[PDB]
Amino acid sequence: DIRLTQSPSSLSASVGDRVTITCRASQSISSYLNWYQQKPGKAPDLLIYGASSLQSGVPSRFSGSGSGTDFTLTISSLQPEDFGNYYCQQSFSTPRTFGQGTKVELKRTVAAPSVFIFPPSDEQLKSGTASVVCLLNNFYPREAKVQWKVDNALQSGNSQESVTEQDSKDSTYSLSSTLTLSKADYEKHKVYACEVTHQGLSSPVTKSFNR
Amino acid sequence: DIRLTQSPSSLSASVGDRVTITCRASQSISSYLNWYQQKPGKAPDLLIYGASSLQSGVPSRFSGSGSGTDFTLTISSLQPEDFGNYYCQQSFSTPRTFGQGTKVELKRTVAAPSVFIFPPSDEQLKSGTASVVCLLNNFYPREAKVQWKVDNALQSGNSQESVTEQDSKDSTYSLSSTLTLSKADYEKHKVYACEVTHQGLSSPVTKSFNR
Amino acid sequence: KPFTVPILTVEEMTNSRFPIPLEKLFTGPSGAFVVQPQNGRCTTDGVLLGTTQLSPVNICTFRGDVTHIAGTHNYTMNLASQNWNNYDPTEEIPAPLGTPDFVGRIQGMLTQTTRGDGSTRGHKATVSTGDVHFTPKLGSIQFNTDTNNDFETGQNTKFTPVGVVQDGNGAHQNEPQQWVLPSYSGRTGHNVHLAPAVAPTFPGEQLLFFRSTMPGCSGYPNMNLDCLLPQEWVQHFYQEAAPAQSDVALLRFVNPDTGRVLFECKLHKSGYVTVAHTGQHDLVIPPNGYFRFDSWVNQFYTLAPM
Amino acid sequence: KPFTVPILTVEEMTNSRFPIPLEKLFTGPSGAFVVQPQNGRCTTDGVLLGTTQLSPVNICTFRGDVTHIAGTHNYTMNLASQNWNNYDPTEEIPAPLGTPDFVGRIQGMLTQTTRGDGSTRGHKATVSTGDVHFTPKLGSIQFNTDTNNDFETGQNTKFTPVGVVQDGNGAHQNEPQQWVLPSYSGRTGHNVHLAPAVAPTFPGEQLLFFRSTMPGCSGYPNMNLDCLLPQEWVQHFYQEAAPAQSDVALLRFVNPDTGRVLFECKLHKSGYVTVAHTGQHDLVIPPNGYFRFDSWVNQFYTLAPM
Amino acid sequence: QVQLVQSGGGMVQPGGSLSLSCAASGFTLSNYAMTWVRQAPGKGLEWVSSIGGSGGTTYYADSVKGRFTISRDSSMNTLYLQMSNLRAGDTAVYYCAKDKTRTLRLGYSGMDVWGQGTTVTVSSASTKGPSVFPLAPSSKSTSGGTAALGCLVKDYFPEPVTVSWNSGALTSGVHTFPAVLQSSGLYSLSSVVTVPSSSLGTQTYICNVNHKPSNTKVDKKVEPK
Amino acid sequence: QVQLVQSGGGMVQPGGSLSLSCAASGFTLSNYAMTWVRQAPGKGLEWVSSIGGSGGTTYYADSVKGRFTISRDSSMNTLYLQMSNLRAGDTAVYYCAKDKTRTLRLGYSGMDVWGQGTTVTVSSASTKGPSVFPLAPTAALGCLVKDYFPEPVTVSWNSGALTSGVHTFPAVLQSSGLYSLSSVVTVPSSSLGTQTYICNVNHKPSNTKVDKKVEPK
Repeated sequence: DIRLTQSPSSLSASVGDRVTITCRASQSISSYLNWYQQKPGKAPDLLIYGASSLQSGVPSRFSGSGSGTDFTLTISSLQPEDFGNYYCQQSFSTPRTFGQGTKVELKRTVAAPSVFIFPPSDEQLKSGTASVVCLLNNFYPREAKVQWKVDNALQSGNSQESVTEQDSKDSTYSLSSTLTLSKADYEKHKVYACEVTHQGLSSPVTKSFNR
Repeated sequence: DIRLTQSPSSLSASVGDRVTITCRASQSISSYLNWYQQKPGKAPDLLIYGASSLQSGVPSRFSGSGSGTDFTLTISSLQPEDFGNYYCQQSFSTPRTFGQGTKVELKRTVAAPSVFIFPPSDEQLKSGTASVVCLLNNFYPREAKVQWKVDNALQSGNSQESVTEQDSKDSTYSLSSTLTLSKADYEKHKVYACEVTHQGLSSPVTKSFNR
Repeated sequence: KPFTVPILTVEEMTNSRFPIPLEKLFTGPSGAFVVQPQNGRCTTDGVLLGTTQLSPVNICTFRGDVTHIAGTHNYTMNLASQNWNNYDPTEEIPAPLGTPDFVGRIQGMLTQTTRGDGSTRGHKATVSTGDVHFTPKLGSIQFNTDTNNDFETGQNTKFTPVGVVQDGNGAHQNEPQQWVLPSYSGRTGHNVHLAPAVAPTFPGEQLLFFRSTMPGCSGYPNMNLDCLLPQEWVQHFYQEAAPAQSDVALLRFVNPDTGRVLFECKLHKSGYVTVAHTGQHDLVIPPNGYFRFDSWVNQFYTLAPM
Repeated sequence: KPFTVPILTVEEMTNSRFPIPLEKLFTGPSGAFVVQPQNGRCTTDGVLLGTTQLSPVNICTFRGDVTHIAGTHNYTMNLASQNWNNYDPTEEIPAPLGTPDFVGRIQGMLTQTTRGDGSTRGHKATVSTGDVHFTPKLGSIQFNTDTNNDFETGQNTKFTPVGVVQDGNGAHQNEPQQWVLPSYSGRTGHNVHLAPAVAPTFPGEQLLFFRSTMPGCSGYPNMNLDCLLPQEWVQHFYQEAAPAQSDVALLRFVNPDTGRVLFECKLHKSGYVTVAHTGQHDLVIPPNGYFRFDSWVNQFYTLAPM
Repeated sequence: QVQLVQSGGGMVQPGGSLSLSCAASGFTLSNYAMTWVRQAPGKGLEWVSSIGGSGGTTYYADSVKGRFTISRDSSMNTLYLQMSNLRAGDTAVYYCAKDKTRTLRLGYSGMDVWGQGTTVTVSSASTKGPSVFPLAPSSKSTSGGTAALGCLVKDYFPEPVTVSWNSGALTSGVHTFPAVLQSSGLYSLSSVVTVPSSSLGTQTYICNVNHKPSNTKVDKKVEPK
Repeated sequence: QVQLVQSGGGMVQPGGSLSLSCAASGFTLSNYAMTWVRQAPGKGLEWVSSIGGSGGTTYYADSVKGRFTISRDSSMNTLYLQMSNLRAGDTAVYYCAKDKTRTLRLGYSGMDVWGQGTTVTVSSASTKGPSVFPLAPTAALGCLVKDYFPEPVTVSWNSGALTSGVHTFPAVLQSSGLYSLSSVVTVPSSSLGTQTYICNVNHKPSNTKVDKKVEPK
C-alpha cells in the first residue's frame, strides 16, 4: 500500500492568488501521479496526469510538477470556479491509492446575509409536526450565529442547520436553520423569531412572525 | 544447490547381468537429469540426456527413466567395456551439480597373476637409492597380497603399490609393488623376494633374485 | 522463473510457416498422413527446431544472385545468407532457416537492385518446391518468371512470397501439399536434422492447428495452412526459455471479459498442442479470447472435452 | 516489474514500417525534416501510438473488395479490417492500423479468391500513397494493376506489399519520401490523432535509426527506411508494459562474448532512441551484439560519446 | 461524445448482494482499463477494483477481495460490478472510470472519463418515502425584485433524493440544501428557488421529488397564501 | 568431426593467476552454452562456470565467484577461463564442455562434447624433472619414471609403434612429496635383441624427453 499525503488538508485564498498543493508518497511512484478536482455531488475531473501533463479542456492556470516521492499541484491564478476538493492519485502500482484530499475555498469581500423566515405549512400541521425555517442567503464569510426565540425563549436542541457548498460563481454561502416542534407546542406560542449575527451586520437582525 | 545422491556408491556384476543405478534429487528437477560414464584418465561421455533419451552413438543396452526426484540408469546386458565411473547430473538449476559417482566393475572367472621381479638399475644406485619392483600381471579378482622379504625379513612401511583400473576387455587388473631402499641398505643384503598370495594360486608364489 | 504464453488473440498472431496472420483454430484426425513441419518448431524451454528462425518476414524468402537458363523463362538462384554473406551447407540444419516446409508452387516477386547505379527491377516468379531444382540445402534453387532478359547476374536478388498456385486442368485443391516435406537436397540425398514428426499418443486426443488461409494467385489451390505454434509463441519461448516442470503444460482458452474458460488443451514440451476431441472441427471462439498457462500436469492428464 | 528489451541482434529484428528485416543502425541530424512516423510507435510502458499494431506481416497490407475503373487498369478498393469486417472510420486513429506512413509508390500483388468456387487470381499492382485517391481514413484507396477485366466485384481481395518504385524520369532517389506523411483523408481534411513528431532535445544528441533497405521494383527509388523502434520492441513493450521509473532508459549495446560495451544510448519513454554523436554515421557493430537495459536515468543524462 | 452511464445500486441489508452496471458510449470499453472508485459519505476517494484492457485480468482492494467481482460484456459494451456479503463499510457512492490510454492489461495513466455515480446503501433500516411540504413565498421571503420559495422534503430514508422544479424547466436559482440527519434517524432537506416577484401571480411553481428507494414521486405546487 | 582442443596448463603458487583456452572445431562455439567442469585428484566432478549461447550471460560457482572469469571469442571460435587468486582447492583437471542444444542463454540439455582436459596445479613448490631407469628382463620389461612433480607424465613405447599389452601405472605420492610410476610391457621371450625397446617418457612441466632403451644382460 503506497500512502499519499497531501498538504495542506484545507486552504482559503483570494481570486488571482497562487495556490500550491503538495503530495508526498511513501515510496517512489516515478511520474505516475494524477490530480483530480471534485465538486460536491459530482464525479471527479482529471486535471493533471503523469505529474505534469495538462488534461484537455482544463485551463492553463493548472500545472503540476515533481517525480519520485514529491509532487505539486499549482493554480497560478485562483478562480471562483476552482472551489472544491482536490485529490492526488498514484497509478504506479496496485492497489491504486488516493491522497486524503484538500479542501480549497475562496476568500472575498464581506457580504451580509438576506434573512427570510418561513412558517410551517397548514399541510404539515395536520401530520402533527411543525417545521419553522430560517434562510440565510448569499453571504460571506461562512461563520454565522442563528438563534431561535419562541416567545422570547432561546431554543436549544430542536434546530438543525445546513450550509450550502461555496458558490462557484460568487463564492458566497447559504444556510438554512430548521426549528422543529410538535403541533401542540407550535400552537401554544405566538411569536417565532430568528436572530442572525454576521460580520456583514452592524447589529444582530431579527426576522419574525405571529402565528 | 540441488544435491544429487546416487546409489550404490559402487557395484560389481558379471557380463550379461542387468545393472541398475538410481539417482535421488534434493528437490524436483523435472526431466533435466543426464548420465555420463567416465573411463580413467578420459573426459566423461554423455549416455542419457533428458532422463530417458539415448545419446547418439551410445549402445542400445543403456536406458534411463524417472522424473522429478528419482531417476534410474539401467544397463540391460553388462559388457566388459562398460567398466568405469558413472555420474548423474542435473541441468535444471544453477548451480549445475553432479552425483558422487558410481564405480562399476566387472566380474569374471578367476585368473592367477603372472609375477615378475625387477632389480634396481645401475644408474639408480648412483643416486643413493634403489627401487625393487614386483609386477603382478593380468589377474582377477583385484584382491591380492604382496609381501616383501629381504633375507627372510618381512618388510613394512617402505613399499608402495599401485593398481591399474580394471582393463575393459579381459576385465583383469595389474599390480606393481615398489620396494624403496637406500643404496647402503640394498647392497647390505643379498636375497630379494616377492611373495604373492592370490585366490587364483593354490600356494603363495615367490619371485626372487640374488644381488 | 515462471513459464508463460503471450497474451495475444489468434487473429493478432502470425502463422509460422508463411508470412501471413493466423485466422482460426482447427482440430482433426491426422493418422492418414505425417505431420512434420520444419518451420514453427520450438520447445517450450526455448530450443529452436527444424528450419525455424525468429523473424516472420523471412519465412519462404530467398536472397542471392540469379542466372538465366537458356531457352526458358527460368532463373537459377545461388543462395546467400539473410545478410548477403556466403551460405554454408555444412551447418547441421535441414536447409537455410525459413525455407518452405511444404511441397507446392509458391508465387511471389523477384526484385533486384543494381549495385552500381541503383537501378531496380521486379517480376512475378514462382518456385516449385516439389521439383528437382529445389535444392536449398545445397545452396541453389530455380525460379520460373515472367521475364527472359531483364534480370542481371552478380546482383542482389530477393524473392518475396505472396501466395500459392494450382493448375485448373487438374483436380481442384490438389496442390499445394502442406504436410509433404520437400527434399531439401533434391535427389542427391535424404533430408537431415529434421524436427521430429508429431502425433497424439494419448487416447481421445487430436492435434490443435493454428490455421491461416494462404492467398491464391492462379487456379484452385488448397489454401489451408496449419502450424503447430504461432510465430509469436516461438519468439517468446526462445527469449524466455523457462524450464519445463513436466512434459505437458495445461493451457486454458479464456474470455478476458469474464475469465470464463472455453476449452483446455495440452502444450507439449516439444512444442505442439493437443485437444480432447474426435473428428474435424472448426473451433468457434470469441475474437478477444487467448491462451493462458495455468499449470504443469502429468503426461497422462486427461483433458476435458473441448 | 522490471523493464527489459528483448535479447535480439539487429539483423534478427524486423522493421516496424515495412515487413522486412532490419539491417543496420544509423544516426544523423534530422533538422531539415519532420520525423513523424506513425508505424513503430509505442511507449516503453506499453501504449501503442499512431497507426502501430502488433503484426509485422500486416504492415502496408490492404484487404477489401474492388471495383474496376472504366477504361483504365485501375481498381478502387473499399477497405476492410484484417478479419474482413467493415472498416470503421470513426475510430480515433489516423488511419487503419498498419497503413503506410510515407509518401511513395508501393508495389506488390493483388490476390483474389472467388468464394463460390474457390477460383483464384493474382496480379502485380501499385498503390500511390501521395495520390489524391489514397484515402484510407475514408476507407478507400486505388491500385494500378496489370489487368483490366480479371478482378471480380464483391470478392475478398488482398494486397501484399513487396517493394517501392520510382519514375526514372525524375531525379534519382526522389521517391519515396520516408519522412513525409501521406494525407490519410486525401483532400477532404487534415490528418488526425497522429503520434507526435520526435527530435533530440538534449544538445549533442541525435536520433538513432533502425535501418532497412526496401526492395526496389522499378526505376531508381530511395530504398532507405528508418524506424524509431524495431517491431519486436513494440511487441515486447506491449506485452510487458513495465513501469518507467524515469522518462529515459539507459541502454548499453553489448558484445555477448565478453560483456564489453560498444556504446550506450537513451531509450525515451515515449518510444525512440538517441545517441551522443554529431554528423551522419553508419554504426559499425559486431553481428552478435544487442541492446541491454541497465538503469533508468535522469532525463538530462549525458551519454558517453558514441 | 464519450460517455459512461451507470445503473443499478439501491439499498440492501447487511450480507445481501447488489449489481452495478456502467454502459459506455463513444468508445469501445474492452480496449481501455476500467476502474471502480467509491466514496463513503463525507469521506475521500477509495479504489475498489479495476479490469485491464483487451487482455483483461482483474484487480481488487483487500477490503473487497472475494466479495466483489468486476467483469464486462463486449457485446453490450458494458462494465459490471457484482457485490456480495455487503457490509456497512461498503455504503458509498460508486463511480466507474476509464483510463486515458489503451493497454493490454492494467496501465499507468489517469482516469479521464467518469460515470455520474451510483448510490449504494447497506443498512438494516427500512425504507421511508419523504413528506413534501411547500415553503410559500411571502413578504417575509422577498428581497429586491426577487422572492424566495421552496419545498421541505422531510422524513425519508435513505439518501439520496432528487429535486427538480417545474419538471426540470426551471434550473436557474435553485439551492437544494444538503440533507441533515434528524434525531429520528431520518433525513430531511430543503429546496429553495429564487424567482422574480412579478412572476408570482402568473407563473406556477412545482417541485418534483423523486425517491427511488421507495418508488415515491411527489409533485407539489408552491403558492403564496 | 566435432571436437574441443584445450590448452593452457601449468602450475602457480597461491594468489597467482592462470589462463585456460578451449579451441573448437566443427561447430560455432558462440551458438552453444559452454561450461567449465573440474575434477580434483581422485574426486568427483564439479561445475565451475558456464556461458550462455548466442546471447551470452555468465554463471559461476559460489566457490569461484569474483575470482574466475569465463568468456569467449567468436572471431577465433575459442572459449576462455581466466583464473586469478588461486588456492589449493582449485587444483584439479579442468574440462570444457558443450551443451547439446542451441539456446539464447543457458539451457537445460546435457553436455555432449568434451575437451581432453587440462591439468591445473596450485602449489608453492617448484618443478622437478623425472629420472628414468630401465626395468630389464612370456617376457617382461619396463621403465621406472621416478622423481617428478607435478603430474602428468606421458609414456609411450617406441613412440607408439608398439603399445600392445602395455601397462602404465597410476602415479604414487612418495613420502618425499614427489610422484613416481612404472610402465611395463609384455613381449615374447624371443623378441630377441632385435626389437629395440625405447620408452618415450614426457614431463612438460619442465620440458623433458627421455629416449631410454631397455637392454637385458
